[PDB]
Amino acid sequence: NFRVYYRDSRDPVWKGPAKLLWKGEGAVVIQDNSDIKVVPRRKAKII
Amino acid sequence: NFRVYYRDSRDPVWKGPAKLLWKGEGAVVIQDNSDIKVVPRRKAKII
Amino acid sequence: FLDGIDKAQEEHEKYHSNWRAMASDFNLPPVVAKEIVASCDKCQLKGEAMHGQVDCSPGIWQLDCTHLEGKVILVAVHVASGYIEAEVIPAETGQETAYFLLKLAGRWPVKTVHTDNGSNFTSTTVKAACWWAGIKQEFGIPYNPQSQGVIESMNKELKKIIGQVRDQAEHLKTAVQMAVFIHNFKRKGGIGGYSAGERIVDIIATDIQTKELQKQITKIQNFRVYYRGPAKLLWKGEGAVVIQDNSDIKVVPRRKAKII
Amino acid sequence: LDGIDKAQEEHEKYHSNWRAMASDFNLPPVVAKEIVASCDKCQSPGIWQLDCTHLEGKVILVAVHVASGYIEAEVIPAETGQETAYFLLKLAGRWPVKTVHTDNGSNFTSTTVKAACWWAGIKQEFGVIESMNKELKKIIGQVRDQAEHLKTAVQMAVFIHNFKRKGGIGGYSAGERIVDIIATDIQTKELQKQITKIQNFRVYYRWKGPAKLLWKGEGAVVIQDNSDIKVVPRRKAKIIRD
Amino acid sequence: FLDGIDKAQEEHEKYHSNWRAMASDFNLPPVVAKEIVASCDKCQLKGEAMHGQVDCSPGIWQLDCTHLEGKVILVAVHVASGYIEAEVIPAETGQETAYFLLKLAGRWPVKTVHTDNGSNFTSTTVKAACWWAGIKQEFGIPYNPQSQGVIESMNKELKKIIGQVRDQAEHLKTAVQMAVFIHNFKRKGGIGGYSAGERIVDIIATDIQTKELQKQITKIQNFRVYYRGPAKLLWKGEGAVVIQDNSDIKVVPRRKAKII
Amino acid sequence: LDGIDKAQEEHEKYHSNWRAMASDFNLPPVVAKEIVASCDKCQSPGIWQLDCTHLEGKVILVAVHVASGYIEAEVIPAETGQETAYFLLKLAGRWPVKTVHTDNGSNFTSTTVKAACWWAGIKQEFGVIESMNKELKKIIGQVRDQAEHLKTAVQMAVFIHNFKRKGGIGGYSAGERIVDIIATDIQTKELQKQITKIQNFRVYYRWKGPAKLLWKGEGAVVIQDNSDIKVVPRRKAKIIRD
Amino acid sequence: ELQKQITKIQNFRVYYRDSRDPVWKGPAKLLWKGEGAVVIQDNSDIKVVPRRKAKIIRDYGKQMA
Amino acid sequence: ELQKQITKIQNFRVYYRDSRDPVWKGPAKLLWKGEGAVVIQDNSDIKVVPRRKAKIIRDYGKQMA
DNA sequence: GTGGAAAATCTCTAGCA
DNA sequence: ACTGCTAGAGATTTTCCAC
DNA sequence: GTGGAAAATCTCTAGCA
DNA sequence: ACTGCTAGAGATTTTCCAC
Ligand SMILES: C[C@@H]1CCO[C@H]2Cn3cc(C(=O)NCc4ccc(F)cc4F)c(=O)c(O)c3C(=O)N12
Ligand SMILES: C[C@@H]1CCO[C@H]2Cn3cc(C(=O)NCc4ccc(F)cc4F)c(=O)c(O)c3C(=O)N12
Ligand SMILES: [Mg+2]
Ligand SMILES: [Mg+2]
Ligand SMILES: [Mg+2]
Ligand SMILES: [Mg+2]
Ligand SMILES: [Zn+2]
Ligand SMILES: [Zn+2]
Repeated sequence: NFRVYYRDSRDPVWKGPAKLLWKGEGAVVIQDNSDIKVVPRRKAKII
Repeated sequence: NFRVYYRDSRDPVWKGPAKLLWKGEGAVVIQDNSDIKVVPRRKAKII
Repeated sequence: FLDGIDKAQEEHEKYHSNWRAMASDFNLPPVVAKEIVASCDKCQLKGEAMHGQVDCSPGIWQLDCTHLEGKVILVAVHVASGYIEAEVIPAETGQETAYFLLKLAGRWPVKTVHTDNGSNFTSTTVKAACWWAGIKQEFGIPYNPQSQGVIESMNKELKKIIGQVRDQAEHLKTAVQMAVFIHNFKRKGGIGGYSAGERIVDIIATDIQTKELQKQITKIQNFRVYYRGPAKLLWKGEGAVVIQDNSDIKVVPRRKAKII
Repeated sequence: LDGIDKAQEEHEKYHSNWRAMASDFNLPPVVAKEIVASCDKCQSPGIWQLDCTHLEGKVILVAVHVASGYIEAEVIPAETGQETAYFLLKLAGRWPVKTVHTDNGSNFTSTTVKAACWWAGIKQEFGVIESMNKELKKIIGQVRDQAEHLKTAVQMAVFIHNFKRKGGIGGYSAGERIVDIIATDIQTKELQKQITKIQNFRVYYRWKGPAKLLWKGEGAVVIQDNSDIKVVPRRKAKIIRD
Repeated sequence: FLDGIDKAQEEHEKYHSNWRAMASDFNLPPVVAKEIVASCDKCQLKGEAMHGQVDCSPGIWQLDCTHLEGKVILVAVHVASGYIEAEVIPAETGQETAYFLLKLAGRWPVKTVHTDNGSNFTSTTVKAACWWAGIKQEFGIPYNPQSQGVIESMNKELKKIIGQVRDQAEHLKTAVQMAVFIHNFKRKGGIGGYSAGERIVDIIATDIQTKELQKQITKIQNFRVYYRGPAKLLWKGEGAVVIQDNSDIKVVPRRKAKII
Repeated sequence: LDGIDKAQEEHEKYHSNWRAMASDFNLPPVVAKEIVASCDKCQSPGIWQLDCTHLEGKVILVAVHVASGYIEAEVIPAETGQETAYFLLKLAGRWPVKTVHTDNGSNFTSTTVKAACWWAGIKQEFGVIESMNKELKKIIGQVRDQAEHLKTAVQMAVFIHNFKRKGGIGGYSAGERIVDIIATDIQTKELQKQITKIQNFRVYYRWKGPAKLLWKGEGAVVIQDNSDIKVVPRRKAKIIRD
Repeated sequence: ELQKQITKIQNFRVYYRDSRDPVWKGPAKLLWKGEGAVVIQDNSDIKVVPRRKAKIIRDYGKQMA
Repeated sequence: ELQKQITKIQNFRVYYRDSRDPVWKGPAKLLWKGEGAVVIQDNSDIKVVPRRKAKIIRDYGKQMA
């Protein structure tokens, strides 16, 4: 299991933790309360 | 003699050539038409 | 020790001291202090210091709309080469972008357009135009301009050129075309010492040439290779063989490789 | 080394060009270019033609690359000097226009178009054109129902004509042909640049008489004295600039 | 050749082609092509890719006003250490900043105040306050925030901490004080593994201690060095000697060095 | 190594502290601490005092560092729990407050001030104070004309009292004294941290009985078996954490 | 001609990149082009660079030299 | 005790920097402190660093060990 | 193999909304 | 399931010219 | 002298108006 | 005549622990 703390878009406040669905190079696909989002890894922290 | 082309402050348009009066580490003191200015070397080019 | 973890948690709840502070003050291992910090949601306020890389395939074009003197300039850049086509359009509308894209597809082999989510790139007219010309449509992550890092850069470079030729053109469209000309054919540098136009010609010509040569070699150089499964040969040379193993290309020395 | 006599003999018996003699014998292209430039018996890519085709009260400016059949077609508001100058500026920006052919029309001879040709470097001059324009007209007639405006139909026809009409020597579209032709032109320009770069050097071997330099290599220096291309070790020949 | 540079000049006057394009197309040395480019004013649109360094003396403080939740926070940072004093003020006024600086001088040895040119910092009240307390007033180049990098950075960091403790203080002043406390005494790291408060204590104590020791040594270790004028000896050892040569400190091997 | 006997004898005949030995005989501070702690016959910096001074209808909260005479004085709008809690939070943020002495006043025993002490970690408790307050009165009177407000006068007086006033054992100002005292406190904290870090280790020399580790040096391991601080080569002593 | 078409394929230059390095690697020698990956050889090191990170050219300033 | 005072002044750590390097160099040994410059020794290399680029501390964590 | 100018390589920054 | 880059300005390093 | 976890060091980025 | 920095997140490299 992975916890992703992410900054989706133009929102300084961070969110999470969100379930991690896919991890690539520069993009993590995460599920936060059934909402699927793509976050650049500069704006996502995985634990 | 040195020609200094500088971007002084909040003015994307570059200016010059001006006359170099003093060169330091990260700051050049220049004379543009009797107007003395201080410019960071990130915003000044010397020839 | 493990009872100092409770005091570390209690101090983290108020002060949110970083792992080093807790390790030093409460005499804890780095691992335990780091774990305590990693258990707090309010201390997770930083991503990883990295930068991905954009797609550099020969058939990907990056599009974006810039604004100069109250006029919309639609700019497209060939990512693999740096060759830009720009045009001043009346208003940032989906139809203008669709016309620009249809023009582009007929002059160069656009196999994919990478764009931001702007109201003029997600339109249905652009979708239909892409469907007609067989263009794959990529959209960057919302509000992630770095994804378009190439074209945005050109918006700077292009603009710079327009600032040097503006006095030679009485209207912005002419200056934009002059800037495209200068960037493509009069500004050299880059990977091959080329200019963008020569670079794009080289990229496309090499793509076609390598495609046909590889088709020839495949039609002739046929083999089945067994190493250490019946995979397919790619390149045998210098005692090292490259083998496509069910879409898993593996390079292995000559030993433990049989080309049958 | 080795295969130079084979190159010269193959040339005299087949008068072949330098690309063939330098790809089949592995020579420095300057040396092959010199080889073909030794016998009198053995001594384009930027040519565009403009035309106006009138459909449905709209003028379409068509620029045809004569060597490739490559069309750039745009419907323009009017047959004014400004619009044709804009089309020419775009054409120069996208592809390397060197000289341009028109029909001596009123739109193709205005001071605005003259200054656009002067600025972009184009040089004005007054059966590919007719066939290609008829092909564009036919394809526009085919794909007109697929779009409302005529500009979209023109662009669809240009796309089909350039990239979906495969007819020629080996089933090649016009885009492929133009890419190949421009690549060859770039290659020629690089060769001429290298020739002009070395042509200021004079080499003495063993002295003997001066020489013309054709290639300086890591350990092989290929030079030529009186239509005699010979290779020499670097420890034998000395160059100077004059 | 030299008559082939007029064509380069003309094509530069028209297109401002960079030096590489001129050199490649017109067969010119890089030197002359770069000279042609360097002779044009329009093509001088870039500085040097460098970053100076701010003053990190033990007695320099960097000040700035930030805004949070519609409230002004005046923030001062010790550049040598990273120790921040911050306070929420009613409005951005010269008198409020003068009071803040007067408080600062009485609690820590401020020997220089570095600030942006904002209306509050350049006022006459702040000038009088600095004169009374003997503070040197330093102003960065206008619209050059990088000059104040340290304090600007602190703002970010400071704001971060507030976002973690803003649910524990009903008002912003209390949260600001909590953030200052956490940064000073609960966030370690930096150069010595210290926290900011420990770092400032160390810097100041070391300044006083080394001043005392150096005064003692100077009172004792009196020498004159005649190498290769009569310089003043500083440190002799390890086969080398350091000598102040009329305000030009020079280090020379033991040979050619006479300590009289 | 070869420096312990002199320090031990010096301490026996002078009962001196551990900094003196660690600076005169050049031993690691842990071993000097052990030497001083091995003898039973040879067995503060963070306490502040708060007070209110009423001048010109304005209450001045004064915090005195009893170890140094360092004053932090500020006029506050009223003797309210919120204002005193704000002052205490500031005092904790700037300097390391560990315990605070008050006068059991109404403003020093409010739930707000209690929770401010609890959050900042301060521990409440109910002749330096009087002398330092009187000094602040005198200096304010001296520099009350230089300002039009009592807050500015108080800050001027605090600056003068801390810095411009040089009096003491060696002619030192309160700022220098507080810096030195806090530096010594940090030193003590580091010593205790390292002692607690190593105390979980047991060393066997040459086996013999276990031992207490005092210094795992680069090339000399100093341990102590039954109040006998002896150095050993690293090829003689083996450690285990327990 | 299968031993010279191989030379033709190897006459190209592949400027590539890794997954963490932003700067473009030098001109390797194109050993094989595929729909999804390119096998190149940079200083006697056979690598399989993805297509989305490779610029294949046939630099003519060098070919005509 | 002039030698001992010399040793005391050499017991400090000077984190310094150069004109172009942004990263803070390592803990050199303070050989001399002056009004405008500090003479330090980093791996047997005597240097004169300006006062505006020097952080002189006495790391207590590294001193009490 | 030795020095000196010159070309290549490398490092680094502003700006792109 | 996707992704910062470009072009220019100094500085440093090879490299070829002449013995 | 050999591997493995751990600690130190180095590289790199967001945000500060 | 003056000047980008800081703190954190991954990755890489020493380094000590045990023979
Ligand atoms: C309304 C559309 C759709 C939604 O997003 C907005 C905002 N936006 C913002 C930038 C921008 O931030 N440019 C500066 C910049 C900064 C960093 C970098 F790496 C690249 C950069 F371009 C654009 O370029 C841009 O085109 C848009 C845009 O079009 N839109
Ligand atoms: C009206 C005063 C006087 C004239 O200047 C303005 C504008 N300004 C701008 C920034 C600013 O750009 N911050 C972002 C940022 C970006 C880069 C960096 F290195 C440091 C940074 F802080 C400030 O922080 C700031 O304090 C001011 C300010 O106070 N003023
Ligand atoms: Mg956009
Ligand atoms: Mg944009
Ligand atoms: Mg400000
Ligand atoms: Mg600011
Ligand atoms: Zn936390
Ligand atoms: Zn120019």
